[PDB]
Order: sequence, then structure tokens, then C-alpha cells
Amino acid sequence: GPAIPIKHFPKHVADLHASSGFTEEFEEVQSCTVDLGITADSSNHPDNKHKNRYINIVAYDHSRVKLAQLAEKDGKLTDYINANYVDGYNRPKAYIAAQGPLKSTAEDFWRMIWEHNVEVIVMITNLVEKGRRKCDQYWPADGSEEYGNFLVTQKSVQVLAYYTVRNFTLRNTKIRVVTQYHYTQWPDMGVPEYSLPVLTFVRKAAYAKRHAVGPVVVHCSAGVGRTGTYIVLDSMLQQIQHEGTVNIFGFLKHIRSQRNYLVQTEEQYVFIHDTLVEAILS
Ligand SMILES: CCOc1ccc(C(F)(F)F)cc1CSc1ccsc1C(=O)NS(=O)(=O)c1ccccc1
Repeated sequence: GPAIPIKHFPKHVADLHASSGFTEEFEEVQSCTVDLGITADSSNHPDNKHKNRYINIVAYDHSRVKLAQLAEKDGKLTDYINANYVDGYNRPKAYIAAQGPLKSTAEDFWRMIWEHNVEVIVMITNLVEKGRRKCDQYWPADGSEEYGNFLVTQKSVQVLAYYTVRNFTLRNTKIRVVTQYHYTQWPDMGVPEYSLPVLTFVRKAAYAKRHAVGPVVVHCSAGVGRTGTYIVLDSMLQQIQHEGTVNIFGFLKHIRSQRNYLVQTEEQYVFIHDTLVEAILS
């Protein structure tokens, strides 16, 4: 879809509301991928059967984040984690989009952080919301934890009201800093919406990874809806800033080819537009 100059984008959005066109646009975004050369064999192999939080959320073979293989006595495949490399604005493979780890893949998660040279992590969920398990806690409550070969240490936590920042050290104990930005304002009643600190959150995250040679981890629960919502906002604040145009429709359609369901629902989709409208007005 077309590259909307900032100036025109407010009316562009107002239209689609008044128009009501958001629904159709999103149906096109959904049917655009239509499995085209796209497989998920690793995700469905029996060794990996327990590594998938949701059974219908899969990591497509071509973009999936490969782990190094290790030979265990059990013989089972060790190359697998439910996450995919996802492009950014002038930047192939800027993001890793990942499901939130399980108790049983927290070591795999860290080892991914390790092997793919990650320094920053973006967490867009609580462990629990409306009394449903979303994500299992994969960093140490207090001080240090070993996750197999991987030693993680909590060196500080800046708890703000809309979000928390946790700086660890990551070590491989068979012979680095990782900063986690974890948004925490998840309403118990209603659905998400409000701009200022969401943008701030994204702005401070965009800053902290602005120099990071590696990709950044984005993870929610399944690692598709919110994770996607963020990937887009992030990239579009970039493109906005480097060309003063904004291409949500075309950029999302692009990344749906790299991970299933990125930006999961219409509300998120809209959310993105409304939020960006606001971001500008300054
Ligand atoms: C209130 C705090 O909300 C946010 C904070 C930070 C971000 C960020 F990081 F910029 F992406 C985005 C959001 C927006 S998430 C959103 C927006 C409209 S519906 C929705 C959402 O997550 N509905 S869900 O939890 O029902 C859901 C969740 C996942 C899949 C399907 C559905």
C-alpha cells in the first residue's frame, strides 16, 4: 500500500473510521500471505512438540531463529525456538519476534539471546493478565539464576509506572549486557488504547537499541499481536522520521510473510493508526 506523507495521515485515518474501511484492509492483510512457499515443518516436528506455547502459533521455516545444534544423549533436535527474524525500516532482520518462553524453554531463550548477539529485549505483557498465564518468568526474581549453561544476573531495576527496566548480565559458563524494557500497564477492565507513555516506552526502547549491532527481542505471549503491534510502531516512527511518510498497510503485509499473525486483530491494527496520528502532533 502507498506511502502516506505525515501531513495527510490524520485525515487518512479519520476517513477509515468514518469510511469504516479498517475491516476490509485488515481482511486483505490476513489473506495476503496465503501460505506462498511457506512452511512450518520444524514447528510441527515431535521433538519440538513441547516448545510451542500455542499449538497454532508457528515459526515459519525460512525466517525462523535457528539455534546451534547440540548432541544430547536423548538424540532430539536442539535447533528450535518459536521465534522468527523480522525486518525493520531499512534493516533486514532488525527484530526477533518470539513467543514468551515457557519454564521449559527459558534456557533455549537465553541461548538464543546469546548465540544471535542480542543486547535488548522488549517484553509486552505481564506474566498473568485476567488470571491467565501469559509468560513464565525467565529472569531472576532477585540476584542470580542459572538457566543451563547460562548465568543471568540482575544488576538493576528502574520501576516506572507504565513500565520497568531490568539490566542483566548474561554469561556462558562453558568458556555481556542485556537490557529488558517491560511494559506493565495492562488493564484488568477494558482494552488497551492510551498514547503518551506507550510512545515514550517505544521512544526509550528505540533509543537504547539505536546502536545495537544485533537484533532486538520482542515478545508478548504468543509473540504475534502486541509484538507485531510494536514492530510496526517502531519502524513507522523511523520511516516517519527519515522520510516523513508512513506505510502501515504495506509494511505489515511484508512482515506477515516472516511470522504468522503479527498484529493479531483489528483493534491492534487501528490502535497503531490512532497512536501514530497522535505521535506526530507535537
Ligand atoms: C495499554 C497498553 O497497550 C500497549 C502497550 C505497548 C504497546 C507496544 F509495545 F507499543 F506495542 C502496544 C499496546 C497496545 S496492545 C492493544 C491495543 C489495542 S487492543 C490491544 C491488545 O493487546 N489487545 S489484547 O490484549 O486483547 C490482545 C493481545 C495480543 C494479541 C491479541 C489480542
